[PDB]
Amino acid sequence: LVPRGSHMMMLAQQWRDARPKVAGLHLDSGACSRQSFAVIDATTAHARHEAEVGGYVAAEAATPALDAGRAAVASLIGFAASDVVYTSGSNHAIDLLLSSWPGKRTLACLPGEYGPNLSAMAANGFQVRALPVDDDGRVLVDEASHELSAHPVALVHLTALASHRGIAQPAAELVEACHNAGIPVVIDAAQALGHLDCNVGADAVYSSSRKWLAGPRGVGVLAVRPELAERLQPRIPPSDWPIPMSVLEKLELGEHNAAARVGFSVAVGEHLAAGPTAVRERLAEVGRLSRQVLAEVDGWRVVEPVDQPTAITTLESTDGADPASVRSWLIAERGIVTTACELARAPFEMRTPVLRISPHVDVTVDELEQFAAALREAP
Amino acid sequence: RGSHMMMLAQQWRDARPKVAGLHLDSGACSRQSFAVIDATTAHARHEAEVGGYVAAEAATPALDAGRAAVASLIGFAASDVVYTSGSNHAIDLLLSSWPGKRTLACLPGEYGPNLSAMAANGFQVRALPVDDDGRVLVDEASHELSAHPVALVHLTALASHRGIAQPAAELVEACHNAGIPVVIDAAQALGHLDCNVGADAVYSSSRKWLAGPRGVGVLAVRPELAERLQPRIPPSDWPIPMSVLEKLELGEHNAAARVGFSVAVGEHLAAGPTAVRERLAEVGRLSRQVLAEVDGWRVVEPVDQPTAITTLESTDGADPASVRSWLIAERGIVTTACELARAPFEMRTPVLRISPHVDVTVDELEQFAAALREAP
Ligand SMILES: *Cc1c(COP(=O)(O)O)cnc(C)c1O
Ligand SMILES: *Cc1c(COP(=O)(O)O)cnc(C)c1O
Repeated sequence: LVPRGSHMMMLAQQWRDARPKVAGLHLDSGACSRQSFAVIDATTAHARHEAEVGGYVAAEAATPALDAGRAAVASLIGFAASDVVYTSGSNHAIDLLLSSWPGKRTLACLPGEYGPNLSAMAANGFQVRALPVDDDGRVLVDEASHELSAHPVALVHLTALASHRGIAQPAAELVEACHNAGIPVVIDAAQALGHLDCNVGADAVYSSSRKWLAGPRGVGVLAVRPELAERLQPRIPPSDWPIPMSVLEKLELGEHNAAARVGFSVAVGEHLAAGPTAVRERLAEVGRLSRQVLAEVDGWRVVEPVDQPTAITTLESTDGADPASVRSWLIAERGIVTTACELARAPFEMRTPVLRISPHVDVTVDELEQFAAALREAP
Repeated sequence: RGSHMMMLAQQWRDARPKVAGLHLDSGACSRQSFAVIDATTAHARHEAEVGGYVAAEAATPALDAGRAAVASLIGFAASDVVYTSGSNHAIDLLLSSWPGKRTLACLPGEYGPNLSAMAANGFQVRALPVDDDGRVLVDEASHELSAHPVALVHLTALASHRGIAQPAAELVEACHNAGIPVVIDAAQALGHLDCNVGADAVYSSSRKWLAGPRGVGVLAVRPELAERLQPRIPPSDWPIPMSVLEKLELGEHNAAARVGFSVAVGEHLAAGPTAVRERLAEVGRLSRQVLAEVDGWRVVEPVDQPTAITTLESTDGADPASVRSWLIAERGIVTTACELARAPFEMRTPVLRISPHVDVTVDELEQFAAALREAP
């Protein structure tokens, strides 16, 4: 632990200048990032085009953008474009899948599982088991492998990057371990897509638009491999469906903001254009730099090991400060945007709430130091 | 008569982008005004300036104003109103939440996907008595409901497939007498019929007569009913302290599109709801008149229906879907082809639907008439 300086990458700056100017300081891209000028205009145009030719004729004519969106998502998760369906977001995604799941509804997940995920699982009548993990919450693959062969489950659900902690989970090696026990794997990549290599052999993946891909709100994607999609049994319409259509078509049924979906196609486009590997290398670096700067703040400890290939850093208060009030103070008084993660976010891992830092590629050591600074004079 | 000069229609046309050709499809997706589009773009910009959720917090006055405009149109309270992805999301939220015996009466012309959601939620469905136009007979229904009660009545006050205006008010007071609550599907009716009729729950879609952004709906539930409801998610035996209506409104959504919608309802109250309805009723009359005389097509709706939905049944076996494509590709005229799946227990034969807003002229209706006769 001899501190290392920031790599200079023109990517940081290109990204800052393709997006509206921040009013204060935004360290919250793990909750809602920032839409590029291009993503904002593309959304606005679809809405204008709806007024000039009609909503549904506009939507039919947007099919090339929407399909490019599915193909971009597909290229990142190593699926096909036609395995990929649109969604309101990741919780819409997990519900559509678990609500559709045929036969014995039993699953194993991390104890650090997202609280609204556990909520969906139980609401769809799943039995949920914890997988073995280390002191950080990172799955033990050897043991998880032994556990799954002896005591199988109908599906393992893996959140490859938790909303509440910047540990990158060994997604790929867990997936072969599960396939080695004949068990499918669903990945919650709400935080992982556009941040971690999500090309790991998974049977289903879902993510949200508004996070690291910097898409509009109200959009997610759900990808299912065709072996698994055909076995699925959607809730709407009912199985006796006079209307005939595939599973993915049923799962994609419903009114949605189509402008936001073309918005989202542009934003995935921008991530491919920037280079997925370069953007991931830089986010790993943002995490490191973030943990270097915050290593010595009195009243706060850094939770993540320093070199986790992630941009998510979490601070547990060492004198029982309430992250929520520190967050409200940092906004009202310093224009700095963070997230306070309550216990409810991962009720089977978190003993104490945490303040979360999730900057995108455009953050500077200067700005991290300014956050460090503001965090010290908090009342 | 019909040469009414109405300034509302002209302001409404000029408040909005220029339609390429002719748009007679406001029952499927209307046209957002420059203000609604601007308000949506501005919320997305603000998210980028101050962060998504701090922007959503700042937007509360506009969001609540939206709930409160909706409340004034249906005679509910703002705090009874909850946002939704649209109307099918609404009905699913309400029926999946329904406690005790799941039994229900509705019209034989019920929305296909409404019946889909009813069946998916383990409801038994009985048909309500109706005349030849599929219009509920309220007295019959009263007797019917006394003799065989039902947990709730689901009235679609205006159908997607036909411009009949259902006697919502009188039906509500009859169901209420039999002690049975009434849910109204008002996706077509909100901004169109008077929807202040004492219903127990009402829902609607942003993109139709209110000309709001797509991806938004409203679901209003009276407090007496709301607190008896048992949402699917989170499960009823969980320890997060939220009200039922907070549970039904949980979830990733396009917040920009909701402030857009609040501007759209705003523009409807500003224009004067009564004046906008009297004018939609007029547009229906002119439509059914100008189209009374068209080889290959009979007008389905009595001329006097207070509605801008007129539907056309082909007399010589044309497929409305192809006529709609032809009309778009070859005349730039937008319409909707209603298939049987839209009302599977009322429709024997599919129909072509026009749903023009307040801004259509006798001229444009004659052009549509003309284009319809030279249709290969
Ligand atoms: C944000 C998030 C979700 C939920 O995404 P929505 O789009 O809000 O439904 C699920 N899992 C993780 C890890 C998240 O960060
Ligand atoms: C369009 C429509 C619906 C469903 O609206 P969505 O917003 O697409 O869910 C329901 N009822 C009627 C009468 C409709 O016209």
